[PDB]
Amino acid sequence: MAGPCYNPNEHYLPASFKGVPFDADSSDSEHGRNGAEAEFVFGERTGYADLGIKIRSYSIRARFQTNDHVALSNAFIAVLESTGPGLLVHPTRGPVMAACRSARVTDSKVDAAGVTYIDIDFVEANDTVTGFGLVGSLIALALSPIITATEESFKRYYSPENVRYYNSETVIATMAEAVQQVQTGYLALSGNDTSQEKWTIVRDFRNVLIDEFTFFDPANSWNVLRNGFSYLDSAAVGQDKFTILRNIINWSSSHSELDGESADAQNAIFSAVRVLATAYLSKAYMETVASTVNEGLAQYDQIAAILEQEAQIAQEDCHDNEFFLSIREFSVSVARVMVNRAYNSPALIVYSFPGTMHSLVVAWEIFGDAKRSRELEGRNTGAPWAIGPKVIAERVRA
Amino acid sequence: NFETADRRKRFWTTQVAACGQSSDDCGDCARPGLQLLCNGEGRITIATDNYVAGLALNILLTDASKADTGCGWTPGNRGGFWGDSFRSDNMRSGSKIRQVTARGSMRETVALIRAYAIDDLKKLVAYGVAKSVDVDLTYQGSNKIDMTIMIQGVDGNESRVGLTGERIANAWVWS
Amino acid sequence: CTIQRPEPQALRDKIATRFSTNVLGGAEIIPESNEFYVVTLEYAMQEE
Amino acid sequence: ACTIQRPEPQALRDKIATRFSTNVLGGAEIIPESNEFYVVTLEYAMQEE
Amino acid sequence: MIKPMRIFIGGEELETYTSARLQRTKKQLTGSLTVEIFLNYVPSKPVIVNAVRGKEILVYVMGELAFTGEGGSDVTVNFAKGQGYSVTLTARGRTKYLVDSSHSHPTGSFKDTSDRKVIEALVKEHKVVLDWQGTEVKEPKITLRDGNRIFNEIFERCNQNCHFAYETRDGKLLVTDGTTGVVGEDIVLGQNILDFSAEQSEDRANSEITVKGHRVAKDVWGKNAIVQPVQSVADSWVGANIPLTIQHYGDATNESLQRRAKFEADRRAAESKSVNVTVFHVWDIGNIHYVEIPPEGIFDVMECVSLTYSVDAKSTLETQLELAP
Amino acid sequence: MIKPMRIFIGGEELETYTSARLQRTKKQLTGSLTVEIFLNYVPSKPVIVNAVRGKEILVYVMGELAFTGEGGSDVTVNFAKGQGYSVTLTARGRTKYLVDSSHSHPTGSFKDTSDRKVIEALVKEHKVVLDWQGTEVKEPKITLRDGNRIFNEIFERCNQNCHFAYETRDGKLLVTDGTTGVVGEDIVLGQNIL
Repeated sequence: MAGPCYNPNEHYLPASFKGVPFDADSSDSEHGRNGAEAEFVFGERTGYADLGIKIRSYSIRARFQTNDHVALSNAFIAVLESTGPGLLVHPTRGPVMAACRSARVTDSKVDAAGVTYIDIDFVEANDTVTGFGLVGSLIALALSPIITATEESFKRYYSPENVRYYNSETVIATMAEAVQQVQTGYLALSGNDTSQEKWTIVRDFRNVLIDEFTFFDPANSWNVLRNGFSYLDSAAVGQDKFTILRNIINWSSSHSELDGESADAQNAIFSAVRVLATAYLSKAYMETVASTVNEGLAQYDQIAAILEQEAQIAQEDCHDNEFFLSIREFSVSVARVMVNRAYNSPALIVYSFPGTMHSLVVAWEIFGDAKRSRELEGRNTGAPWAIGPKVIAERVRA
Repeated sequence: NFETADRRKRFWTTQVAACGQSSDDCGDCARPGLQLLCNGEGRITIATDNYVAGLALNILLTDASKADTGCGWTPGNRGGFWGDSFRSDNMRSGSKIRQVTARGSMRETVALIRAYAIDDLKKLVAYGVAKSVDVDLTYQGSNKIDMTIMIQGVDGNESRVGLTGERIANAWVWS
Repeated sequence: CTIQRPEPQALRDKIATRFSTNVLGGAEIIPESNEFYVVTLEYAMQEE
Repeated sequence: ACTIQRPEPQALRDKIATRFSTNVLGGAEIIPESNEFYVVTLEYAMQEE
Repeated sequence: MIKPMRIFIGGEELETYTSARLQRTKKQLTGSLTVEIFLNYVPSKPVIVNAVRGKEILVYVMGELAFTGEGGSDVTVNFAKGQGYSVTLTARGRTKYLVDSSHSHPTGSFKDTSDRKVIEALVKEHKVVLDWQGTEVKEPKITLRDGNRIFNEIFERCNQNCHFAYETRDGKLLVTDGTTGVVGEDIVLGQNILDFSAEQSEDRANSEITVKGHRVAKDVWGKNAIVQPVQSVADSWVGANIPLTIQHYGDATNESLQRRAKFEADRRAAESKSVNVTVFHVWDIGNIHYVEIPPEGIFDVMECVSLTYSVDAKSTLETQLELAP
Repeated sequence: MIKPMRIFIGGEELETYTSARLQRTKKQLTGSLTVEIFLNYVPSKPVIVNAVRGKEILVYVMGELAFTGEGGSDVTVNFAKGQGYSVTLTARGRTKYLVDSSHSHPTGSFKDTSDRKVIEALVKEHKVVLDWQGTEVKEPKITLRDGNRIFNEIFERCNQNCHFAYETRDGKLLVTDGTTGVVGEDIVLGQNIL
């Protein structure tokens, strides 16, 4: 060191292991990083790739000089052999968790009597769970719970065979209209498809609607409704479904004007359809990149309002307590993902330039590659030659 | 839309001298706490200024888990916080600057206190509120000792390009 | 159909997300802040 | 049809607001737009569940 | 640590298993096991030898059952001039007799029954509890080959009806037509993987498969039972033309043709997307997991097909998986 | 040095083939190939994935064609905790589909034809150009086994007439009764043998 005012007792921590103090005499360590260097044949260029961090390792040396060193030395060995890892206070690296890997005890009776040395070889050991990793998933929604919840609510009230006879015709007619809405949606999405499956699906839709008895069974009615959306959702991926789903939600905002039971048998069709459409609309939003934080959060508010309205209806007069709980839990789940997408999908941040500059120049300055200017087109208004003076771009993660 | 897109808000923040200063023959010291702001017709509200400074006070003025000793502690005052069982960042709340013991001359003990202070306040960088922190200590004699803590902040909107490090996350508190 | 007692971790996360999205507008819960203590107290009230 | 009689929502929301002011804010009511207003509303939502 | 793997034989614990290895596969009829033991000998002194060639064997992995014999299906005593002297055991499932026994059926030809009612009267000569959860199928003509093993016949019949036949972890025989549905874990790259070695192959896929076969019922014989029963099924995932044709070994029926045709499709599809993962520290096969390997963009649900727990006395405690979509 | 081996896949050169291996066997019906390629991955950054399960592959040895897949028949992505992470590829001759496709003959039994006129109606379901140079044979009866592979039947019929069935270096199918007659080198011990 520099200067004559050093105080080694003040800069080196006192060693220890599992709580038992001991006198340290040396301190080493080993760090690094795992590479995958590769060299081709006949080539004048090489490559590299990173594969992760390398496991550390520490080595220490201890001296025992005090009276009756054999007892302290012999008693300390009984700690290194104790099962499991424990806290280690490295003299310079601070407190870390390690497990002893070996230890050589040296001693003599004539060459050196009265001092015992012991070398050690520690290894970093971080605790791990026993299920080889139960990390959670935060990249997709869970639609199975809500869909099953909706099924129970719909089946509870929709029953055309028990409602008063002079209202069965109207209730059934409404259901036929509800399916037709899905039929129109599907036909619009797959306009340019010509595979052999489209003909089969179209035939299936026509057959069910022509038959008059298919909707007398609640089991048949639900299955057609659930499957219809399944084909609708898989018809296209991305923004293509925004308009189609929004229209269906609009149609399912009506409320029945009959009385007593007949009203419940009809509100069930409307309420069930809207919840399904909202759930699938959320899935569609998860398949597109958030243009901006403000826009991404605006989309989320559009969904929370619809789910909140449905929750109030189901809890208006304890109409369906279980349904109210299911909707409430699903809404918070949607928020956990929609908010994350808006704030963290590309991780946008606002920059503060000193004046308007071209898109090409802005891209090169922020990142270092003018070819990335294409990204800035969708997030910033203004002509390509007058972007600024405040820009929205990604976070550099060098 | 309007350039003010950042919708993140700021909750309550502990502040120094919120409840005044308690005086004594030895000296005068502050009594930190929450602050109340009053409108013209009642309707009191809490203050939410100096987020990072308020966060530092929480870290310093809270006992962390005590190290095992072999004789044991009473269950009441083992230290720490029971809510740390749920956090997933692999850290523990509070601080342990108060768990020092008189070792050697006073100069050595003061040096150890500084080491603990740096170790605990280092958690600020990990959370991402601050990009660097450092504490300077000066020993003048028997009864007069001083500490100064420097915390570096950043503006809300980026202005520089080509930084060696990284833009600290959670900078929307802009401090 | 059946709904049962939620697990601890699955319950605290529900409160934190609900508190963050509706009060702080998506802001993360920084540990050792005042909101952190508010969240954990809320969870205790739920479990008890 | 409810078996657990639930008072009117307006009566409930007043009760939470009164309790919050008496305990935390020392008798003063809430500002229409602030943290105290939003935490109160969230508190009402939890009771519904 | 709390023993993450405990073994049991005949009720007396094994406290000297110097190594172990447990395997369970969905593409067979019985699991397997192999436990290595340490043995001693003092010259000119008594020695007690068990050498039990048969008894129950149980393996509990982290406080959970993982394999039911029955046990001690094989015993061997290695030995060396140098390193040392040890003994190796081995075991298989409760159906170990089915896989090695020729059927002793009462008569040898059913008149008219279902597959379930045939499996029961075939395997219940050895007291093996069946665990049936598939759909029953009615056949007019069944005649088990004379002397054919139990393994061949069940595997043969269940293939035509598209039924998976594999053993559970308790000692039963599970015939299923799908996954157990027990959602498992999310094996994400960068958290628990060690190696994955994914693969694809075009040499085990066919875009169009065709089947043929005559009929046997009493009322159908002639043109309607020779040239009529032919059906075709296509994959549509293969973008090329690789036609295949198969013959049906049974009483062909249009419904049965597609069942057999789709069974081939699932088998071929699985063989073209095999994965081999390793997850370090030590539930069941057929479960549903999520995976994430961005380097080649795996973002698809997966169903585990095999499981293997392997341990060693020094620097080895690992598990292996063989996924497929 | 002037590259003594170059490879193409669909017209974009492979500049990172860390290893290679080519084979051409007269006692079979299709050649082979194998290439090892270095691949990279940066966490939390985009990666472009090709994963071509089918496309043409070409190999030129010292400025001369030496193989004509059709390619990317196999794609496996090795990976290690240590050494590195790489990819492997494989390929076979253009008649690959004959080697792995069951015949779809119009009827399934010739009345009276020759072997050449039969091989033309079997191969040409997959558009693989034939290269015939042997002597024609007249067969009163032929009836291809139902569902038998194309490889089996051609090999079976060409065995009884001393026809060799093997590929060329261009992407054809060559049936010959003898050596091509192209005189090669005088491999002398002590000069070039290893």
